[PDB]
Amino acid sequence: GLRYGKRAFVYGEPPFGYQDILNKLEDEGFPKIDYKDPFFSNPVDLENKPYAYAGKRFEISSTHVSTRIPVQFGGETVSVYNKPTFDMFSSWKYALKPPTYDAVQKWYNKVSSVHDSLTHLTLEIHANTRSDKIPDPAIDEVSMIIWCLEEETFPLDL
Amino acid sequence: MDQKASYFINEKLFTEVKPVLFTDLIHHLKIGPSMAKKLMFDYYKQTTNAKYNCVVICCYKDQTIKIIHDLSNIPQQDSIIDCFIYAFNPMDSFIPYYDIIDQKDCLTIKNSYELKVS
Amino acid sequence: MNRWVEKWLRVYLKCYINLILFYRNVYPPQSFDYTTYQSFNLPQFVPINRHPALIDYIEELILDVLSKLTHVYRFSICIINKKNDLCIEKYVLDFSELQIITETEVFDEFRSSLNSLIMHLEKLPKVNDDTITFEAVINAIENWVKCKIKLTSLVGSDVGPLIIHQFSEKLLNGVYSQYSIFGS
Amino acid sequence: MNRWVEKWLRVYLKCYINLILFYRNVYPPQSFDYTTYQSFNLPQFVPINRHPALIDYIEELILDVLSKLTHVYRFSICIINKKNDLCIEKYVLDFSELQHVDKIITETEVFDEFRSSLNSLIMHLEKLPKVNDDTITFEAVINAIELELGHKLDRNRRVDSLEEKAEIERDSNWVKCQEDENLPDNNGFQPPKIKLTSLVGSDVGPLIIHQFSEKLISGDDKILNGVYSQYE
Amino acid sequence: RDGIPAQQKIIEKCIRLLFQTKDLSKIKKYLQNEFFKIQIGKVSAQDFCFAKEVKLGAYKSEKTAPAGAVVVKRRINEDHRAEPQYKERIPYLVVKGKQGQLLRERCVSPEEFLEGENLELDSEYYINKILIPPLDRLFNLIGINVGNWAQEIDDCLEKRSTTTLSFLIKKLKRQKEYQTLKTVCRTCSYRYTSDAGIENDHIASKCNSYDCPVFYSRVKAERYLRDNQSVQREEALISLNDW
Amino acid sequence: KNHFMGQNSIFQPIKFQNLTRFKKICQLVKQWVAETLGDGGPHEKDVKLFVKYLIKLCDSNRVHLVLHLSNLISRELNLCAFLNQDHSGFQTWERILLNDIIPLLNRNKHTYQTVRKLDMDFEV
Amino acid sequence: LHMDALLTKFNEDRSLQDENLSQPRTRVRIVDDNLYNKSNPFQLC
Amino acid sequence: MGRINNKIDDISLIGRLLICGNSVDFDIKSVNKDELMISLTEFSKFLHNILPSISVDIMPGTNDPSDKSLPQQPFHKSLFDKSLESYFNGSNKEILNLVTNPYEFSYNGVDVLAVSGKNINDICKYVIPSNDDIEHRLDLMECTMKWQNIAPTAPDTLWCYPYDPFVLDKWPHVYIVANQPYFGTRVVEIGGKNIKIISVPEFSSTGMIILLDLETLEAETVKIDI
DNA sequence: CCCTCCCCTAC
Ligand code: SF4
Repeated sequence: GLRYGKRAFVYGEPPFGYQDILNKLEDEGFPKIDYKDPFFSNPVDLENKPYAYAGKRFEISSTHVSTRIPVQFGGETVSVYNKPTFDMFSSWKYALKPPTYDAVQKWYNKVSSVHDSLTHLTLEIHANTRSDKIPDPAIDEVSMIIWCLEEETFPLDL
Repeated sequence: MDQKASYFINEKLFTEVKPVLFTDLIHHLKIGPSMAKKLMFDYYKQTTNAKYNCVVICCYKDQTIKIIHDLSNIPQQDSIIDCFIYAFNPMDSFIPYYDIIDQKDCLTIKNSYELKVS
Repeated sequence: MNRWVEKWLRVYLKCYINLILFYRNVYPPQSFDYTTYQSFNLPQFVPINRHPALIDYIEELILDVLSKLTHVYRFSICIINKKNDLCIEKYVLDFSELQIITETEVFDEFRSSLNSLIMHLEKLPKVNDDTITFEAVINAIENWVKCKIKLTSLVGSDVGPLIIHQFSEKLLNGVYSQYSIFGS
Repeated sequence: MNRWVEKWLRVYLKCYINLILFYRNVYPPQSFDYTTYQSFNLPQFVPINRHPALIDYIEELILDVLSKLTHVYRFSICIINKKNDLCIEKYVLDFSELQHVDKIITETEVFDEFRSSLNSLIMHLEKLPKVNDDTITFEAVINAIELELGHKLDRNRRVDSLEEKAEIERDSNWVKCQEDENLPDNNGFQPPKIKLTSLVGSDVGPLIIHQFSEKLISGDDKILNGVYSQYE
Repeated sequence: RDGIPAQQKIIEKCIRLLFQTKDLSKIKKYLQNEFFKIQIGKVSAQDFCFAKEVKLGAYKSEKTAPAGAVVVKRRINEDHRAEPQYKERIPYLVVKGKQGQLLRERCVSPEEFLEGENLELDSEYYINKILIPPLDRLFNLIGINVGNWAQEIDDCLEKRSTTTLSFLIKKLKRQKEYQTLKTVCRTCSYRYTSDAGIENDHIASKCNSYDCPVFYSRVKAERYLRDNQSVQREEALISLNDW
Repeated sequence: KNHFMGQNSIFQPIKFQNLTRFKKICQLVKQWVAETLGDGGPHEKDVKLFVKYLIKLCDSNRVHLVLHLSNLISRELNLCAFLNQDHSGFQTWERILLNDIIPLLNRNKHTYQTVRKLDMDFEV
Repeated sequence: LHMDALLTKFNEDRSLQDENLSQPRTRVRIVDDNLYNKSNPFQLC
Repeated sequence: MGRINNKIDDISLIGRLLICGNSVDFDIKSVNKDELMISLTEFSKFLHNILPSISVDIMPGTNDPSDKSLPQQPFHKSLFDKSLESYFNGSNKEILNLVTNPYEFSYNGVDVLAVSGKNINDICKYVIPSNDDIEHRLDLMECTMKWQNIAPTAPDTLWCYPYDPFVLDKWPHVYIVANQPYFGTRVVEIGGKNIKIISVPEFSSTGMIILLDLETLEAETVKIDI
């Protein structure tokens, strides 16, 4: 265990624990899990218009950093009011993390001798029609008959 | 030739990092391929700083043009009919680049048909 | 000078504590609000606890620490293993500031420090559930009760009188389990 | 004239970054493919990675750098050890003395200069010692003269077009840093000495770019440990 | 089963996207792409067929008869043996027509639609009537309506090489697709013909199965190859390469 | 294309012998060092001007360009060996390129902001 | 057998003859009799 | 051009070069005009550098930008670099000649029937349980000569033919089928007539060239490594 | 705006 220090003070224990936090949050009136409501990936589609239907107001926002509110301390949002004041010869870093080696490697790697049934017989016909008129029993005669008996359920083995 | 081909090779090898082929000497000095091979061999000597990787090919009796890679074991040694430095490479990867050559008077085997314009 | 330093140090410490709490398992995910907040204009998500009592406790701790800043030499958030009472991890904020400097410099310094903290916390291995506890520990120079290593230096504020230094230390029986905290 | 200048700069930056990633084992060599077309005609057969996320990341980074190239006089790619946050290798693209004219150098000459510069880079990179797998990562650092970033979200402006959204993303995607921030703090027990190597640079009519590299090439233990594949 | 397969697929995809990602940007992009594809005509034309069963003798009047009843009656008029069975689904499509024309007035059968030289699917009618109402019913409970998304949606001759390359690429793509379709149809017809040479490609081309998407694809490919635009492209190619 | 620029570009290049491009001045220096070997040695005024230009380049945080020029001169001298070596011009050129150039690399360690950390280990 | 030995065995004693390049030899004349005969069976409009 | 071999006496005997197809390899399903233009400019650079020394005949291939049917029309006058305008003036067709995929070459009185090999590559894509080797391909070419037609598999090889050129009316002296897995030659005698059949391998894999002597009808091979 | 007829589904 790491030593606290030569002269170290200890603060009071937090009110909640790992298991009591969700139960106390439910007791306070909030749901245990705040499932994400429908949102927009980019703020271009927000359209800056109220979302309502049949007198019911719907609050739709986006997860983009542009529409995310600043973190508030004491219930009041803290923000910068004065215009930025820069200095000459400033160096900057790109922040955003690239894909990892493992991710790229993983992507590359993947890419009864008793008759108790009913005998069955089926018939189909072919009739030579005239031009395009569909076969007609009164003018068109039958040229071919095709019959198939079901061998699975046919007894007597003739 | 002397004191000129060496300067051209040095410039094209170090001032700009580009592989130098003997056909480049052929186009530059307007000289025959055998003389270009001779100048490449001459430049291959008297060089204390071996900052380039010479690329050589072996011409066999069966006209098997082969790029020598192993540089230790060359199969069919008695079958080699010609051997010369094909190019000088300042890097491990060869990957040369080719462009349009104005071969006005560098041809050694011209075709029978002459070009007609308008 | 000091006005902007305190004004942004409150928010910086709040984001500090909330990020440490969420990225470890002292309190479970789904108890934080990582979708509707931004810390210091950073592109990353910042989580804030949804329980008003814990938020009020954290804010009171921050205000108490800032009240005695002239006497406090160090401030750290100690990760303590349950059933062992051993400090597995520590995240110290060394203070060498002296009590001029514009608001922009303070904002940029705190934004860079928070970015470094987020990047460091994202790479840390995942810890299991109900096996972690946190404690706020402060050190006096020269609600408070008297009391191997792997150092990892992180960038703090150095834009003038602000000389805050940030670093973390490490080193347990089955607490750590390798496995993406925002994926649930 | 920036319609063609920006395209050539984009091609050069893409080839530069892909070559650095390929030759330093930042990503596995099997993902990289030798190619001539990568949505633009490349100067040579540059190896370009086929990972879609990596391609998008590199393209976005190049576009972000080009969007602020007027204030950027130096763009650098930093090679950082994963075991401990420390810059072990640094490749610098000097954009100072680069003409910024909005008003005929053609493409063949520009690509010839680019071929010479990239050949110099490849020749330098080949001689460097090999790097083990899954132990290194890269970072992007730009040196600007007069700009401030991360302060365009204080106005609570709502974006209405893709261009404005991209601008607000690029203005807040960067964090202020200090010079030689990732370097070791000069412990004093056989202090590391940074090693500087100069490389050739393109000198086309509108494009004047200088390039050089940096390397620790030293240490005081616990640095460059298990990253350079032992002796060879 | 009183709609079309395309609408079923679109609603299923939108609902799955909403339930999994909860992001409306992906739904908007997918819907806009689908609407653009429907407008441009890059659709199967098999997924835009209605099929409702009709009872010919169980209608109050000819005015109250369904849209499929009109198609069935027209087929009966052309041949009396084409009388459908009771409660048999009769497929039909709607086509572009004059303003104010009744829906039952268009009522194109798939056989008539495919053989029709200048018959075009009513993109506006489909996109509005068949797509917007169900999506609005499912999405008005969220607070958004898909109607806005739907409503929101010389020099070349000098460069002979680029123009000829583009024309060649388009023509070769169409030819390769047609060859693949013909190979598929020949392999399918091998079941009956049991032959691999000529007189089997003839039989394969004689197929007119309206339950197979390959038949629709082959008909569309033949129409594209024989279209006037292809003739225009060939004439432009000949003119460009006449130098 | 803005107000902070010192010239048509972001930074003002140092002009030597009415030359601005670095490739042009590099090839001019190479031609001069090739021609001055056969003259018995470069003139003192030319060497002084080159030293002044190198000092200006170093004071402007362009030590990479100074290293590039040093490497170019050293490579030219090495390639000129075995043909014009020890010809009363090679020795003087080598002595100049050592004494008046190599110590100059370890001066003006500034990067427009305080001084660079650690020490310089140039390729030379 | 070292490649230096092969290089000094072949390139050293080069011929350096019949390559004056002032009057290069003409290639053997091979004529296609169907070039202007036309009537190509495989030519389609 | 005689630079490599340096035996100018023997190299000068090669009067003409015949490119038998598959000059560029691409997928029509996913290809833009930029990449195809890059490859075509590379080919045009090769042609410009080699045309002054030798005459080259170009033949369309399967994956070349030409129609998928066997009677492929010649390469368009465009899709070539601007440096070839003099060669494409019309009068100088003895240096550069663009011909159809099946074409009869009367080279100095010797008739040569050449095809880029779609017919043989098309018969070989079937499984015939009544009969891939170099001897098998040569036997298939012999059968194509005996049957007196060039495209036995019409539904797979040729598209709709207006108004059949593939039914032979005259037997050539040399039969060339290119883009094959292996190289092989065989002399056949059908009805007292001697026909020489040559199988030309690809250059991308097994980068081998075939030298055909017109005087003795003997084919000798030249190989290039790397 | 409202009514009637028709199609199809859920319990
Ligand atoms: S259309 Fe469908 S069914 Fe008719 S042949 Fe082609 S594949 Fe077989």
